[PDB]
Amino acid sequence: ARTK
Amino acid sequence: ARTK
Amino acid sequence: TLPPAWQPFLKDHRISTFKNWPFLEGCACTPERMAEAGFIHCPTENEPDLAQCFFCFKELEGWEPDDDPIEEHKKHSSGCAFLSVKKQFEELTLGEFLKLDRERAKNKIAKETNNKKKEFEETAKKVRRAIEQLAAMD
Amino acid sequence: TLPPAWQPFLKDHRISTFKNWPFLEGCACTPERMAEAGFIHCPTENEPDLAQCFFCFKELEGWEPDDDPIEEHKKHSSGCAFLSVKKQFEELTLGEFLKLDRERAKNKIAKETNNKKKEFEETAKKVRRAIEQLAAMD
Ligand SMILES: [Zn+2]
Ligand SMILES: [Zn+2]
Repeated sequence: ARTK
Repeated sequence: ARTK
Repeated sequence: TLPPAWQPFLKDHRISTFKNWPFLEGCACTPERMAEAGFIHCPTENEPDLAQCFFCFKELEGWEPDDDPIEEHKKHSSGCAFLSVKKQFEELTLGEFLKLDRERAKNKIAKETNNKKKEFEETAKKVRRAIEQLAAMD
Repeated sequence: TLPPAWQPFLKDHRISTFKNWPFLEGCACTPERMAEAGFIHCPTENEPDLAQCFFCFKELEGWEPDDDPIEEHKKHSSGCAFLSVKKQFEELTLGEFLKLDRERAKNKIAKETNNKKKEFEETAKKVRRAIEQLAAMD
């Protein structure tokens, strides 16, 4: 996952 | 003290 | 602010109830000691020194200066779980706090049940007395 | 019922947010694992797998099946105090719970501060760009  |  | 229904578990909230308590420094039953033992001040015109355990709801009055609040609480309500609490509030676990709160709730039901029984019996005695007089008639 | 603002500390409340989460059994990032790691499901049309840490408010998206939620949380928000909580909720002391809740509140302020800064900078760039064009004119 990655930062929004 | 005593019970009310 | 902690939820208003949980405030009575805080000793400082309990101490605050003793606005006009007559036994101060020099006495065993000072507001600090009364609050330590679990009491809230619930005065009436009839009973100005009336105090109630926040946890088992035992109501005691007729305090003398040499009365030790813990000892009085133990004598009059030996089964109160609050008396077995050795930790400070902040040291209680959540699980422990929740269990204490369920036990307090059972205690409040028990107190109401008790007051309802007492009220009913007051009435039943008067009724029984009246009918006893009629039965005594030819 | 515990006070609604404290519900997010309960793993089962967190699990309940994942109504339409697409990664189920067979994946690393199942709802149980996501909730264990501190995430709530906050979907949008734009981002249906958007998840937020209830405690540090880090927002993560673009989840793959092999993503370990704990590892992702650590990678993206290494300072989140929730990650250092080894006890279960019920085992926390009241003092510990209150401290965690103050730290969560500081985190929420920090997140809002951060979003406000980002919004302002978006505007400042556009403004700066415009004035740069004017300065470039004779
Ligand atoms: Zn008691
Ligand atoms: Zn976090």
